[PDB]
Amino acid sequence: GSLTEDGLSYKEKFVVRSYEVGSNKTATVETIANLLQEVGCNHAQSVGFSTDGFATTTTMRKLHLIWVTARMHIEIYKYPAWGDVVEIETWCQSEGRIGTRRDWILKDSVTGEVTGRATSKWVMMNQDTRRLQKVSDDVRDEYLVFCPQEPRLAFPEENNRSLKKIPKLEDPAQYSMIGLKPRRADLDMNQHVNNVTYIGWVLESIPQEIVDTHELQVITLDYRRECQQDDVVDSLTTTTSDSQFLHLLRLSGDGQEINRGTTLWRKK
Amino acid sequence: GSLTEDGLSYKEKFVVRSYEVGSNKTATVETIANLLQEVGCNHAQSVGFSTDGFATTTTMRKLHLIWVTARMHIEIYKYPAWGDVVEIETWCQSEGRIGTRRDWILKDSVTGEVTGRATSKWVMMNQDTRRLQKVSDDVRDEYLVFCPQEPRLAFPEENNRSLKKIPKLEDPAQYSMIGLKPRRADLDMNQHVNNVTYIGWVLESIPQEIVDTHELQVITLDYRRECQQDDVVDSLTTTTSNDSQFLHLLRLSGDGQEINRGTTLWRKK
Ligand SMILES: Nc1ccc2oc(=O)ccc2c1
Ligand SMILES: Nc1ccc2oc(=O)ccc2c1
Repeated sequence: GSLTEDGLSYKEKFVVRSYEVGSNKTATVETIANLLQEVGCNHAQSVGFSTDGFATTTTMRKLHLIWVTARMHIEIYKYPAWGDVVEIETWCQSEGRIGTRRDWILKDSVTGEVTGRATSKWVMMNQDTRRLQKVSDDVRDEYLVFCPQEPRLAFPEENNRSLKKIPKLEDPAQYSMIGLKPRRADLDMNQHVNNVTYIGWVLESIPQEIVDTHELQVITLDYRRECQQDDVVDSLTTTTSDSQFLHLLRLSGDGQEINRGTTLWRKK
Repeated sequence: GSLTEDGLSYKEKFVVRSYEVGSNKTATVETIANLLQEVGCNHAQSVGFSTDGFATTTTMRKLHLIWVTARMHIEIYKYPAWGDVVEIETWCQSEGRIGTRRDWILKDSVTGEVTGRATSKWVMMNQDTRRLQKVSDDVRDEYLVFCPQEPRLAFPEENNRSLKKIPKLEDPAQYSMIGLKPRRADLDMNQHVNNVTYIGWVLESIPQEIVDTHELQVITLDYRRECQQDDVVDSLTTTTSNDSQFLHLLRLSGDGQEINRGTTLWRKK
């Protein structure tokens, strides 16, 4: 991979692996989400930020501040097959005092056609107290020279799906998968649950018949609180409709919300 | 990746990814085991066998026969760090009528040093009845031209760890992790649990204090029966031992049917 000519975005190619594909012989959405994290990490490394997934500055490090994902939105038009080469381009852009955004564009390396798009919203948090805070002018000014100055959005369209508010699923859920728990493979280098694991957990409560007859086109996931290494999660889903679903992940005991989301599926 | 000059082995390089590393900033043993499967699959593709992980011939496909893993043995001297390039070489060799063997050697691409090695034993099974059978002379003769004709072993030493018999853990286990179940990410393209998931499940019952103070050097795992997509597994471990050694058992949560047994060897950091 490498920074592009202008130094304001990063590109990397990946060859889809045998164990990365699902029943359609194409990459799963969790494989795509892991590749988006990998290219984001390589971009932060190339310009001197931390490589732990938080992309912090030296000033954020003294204040014990990190960036944490608030929302992930992914739209896939075509999943790459085993052995195919996919090129992913990524960039960031600050969003005032609210937080920051990392966007991605996925292309088929042979045709050059856009096969998918993603956008993520991040907020600043103290790593110890877990308290959110608005971004200071000093921190935002430090990142400006690593981002495009004019707006550059993976989802430019008006009233597009990526910014829609997600409601809270009401009990009883139509479908559920209970007692989900992370294993060591679900943890990152800092022993926290990888953000992609929550996408897997949301998808566990979609009935197998939908997975067998449809393809996932869009997923929007809000992150509210972490699942700790010793927590247990219930995944709930209700049809709201293409087939569309509303999702909720909550801690198995007390029912504390950890994530909410929506998915849109196209019949094969 | 590519077949080597003589066409009897396959090599492929991999750059270690951010999400593939553990608490030491080096690749986990499950990441290494997934790379071993990937290079095995690319080798089978390059010479015309199936690419579903079973590496079958046309004759095997007619008889509804597949190769299934009976044992996996991995020894790691150094785990590659994030961003490092590791080169893996793999080859197969038939083992008479018993089954076949796939071996691997892992090297650091910059130094050329051997950083690990692995060997796996496979048996032939009818896909539908799940009945094992000996390998016919016709099938073994079909694979001979794709293997070295003189012995080539990743573990040549006498009485080496890779061929040792593993005993059955007796209750009560010293440690356990109960109620493990696969999710869709644990399944392969044919909706079966990926062999690497069982390595993860064995390791779940090792106490966190061992993982925090030791490095896994050797793992030997026997595969007896599959975990189905709707099954639930219990992982049991007992210390048998500077090095720490453990005996492992995976069994179905309800009736206690054995699915795997294994041993691990760990060295203090
Ligand atoms: N606001 C902001 C935050 C994190 C960033 O990390 C990068 O790797 C490049 C740009 C960037 C911008
Ligand atoms: N006996 C045996 C079985 C499977 C094999 O698959 C390969 O990809 C190359 C050689 C080989 C040999």
